[PDB]
Amino acid sequence: GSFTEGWVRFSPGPNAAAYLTLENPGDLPLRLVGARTPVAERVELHETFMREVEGKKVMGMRPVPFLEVPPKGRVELKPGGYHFMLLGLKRPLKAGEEVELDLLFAGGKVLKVVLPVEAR
Ligand SMILES: [Cu+]
Repeated sequence: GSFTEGWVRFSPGPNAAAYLTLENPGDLPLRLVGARTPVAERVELHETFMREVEGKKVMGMRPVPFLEVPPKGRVELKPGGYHFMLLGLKRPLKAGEEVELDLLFAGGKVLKVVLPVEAR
């Protein structure tokens, strides 16, 4: 509580990406394995990283099976790394809009967030 928040990324095209702050209020660990949203057909769960090829340093991205958050702790889907990919959007979405995410937590759980959309 503070921020604790996120934003969905601008795109008028077929796909987008989403960044957000995961926080665990429980005494047991939470584990984010999936998601949902009213502005996609697929969600996918991704990482992002720095990488070397030929001694020349670039960035890259991959899908991943889940994220972990320890009890009383927090971890963001940060723009310098982990994020959802949203594909098959239902608003062509843009700076100053408004979007839900649903976050599928391991063993019978879910969290809902509401995020703004940003040209970020
Ligand atoms: Cu991605």
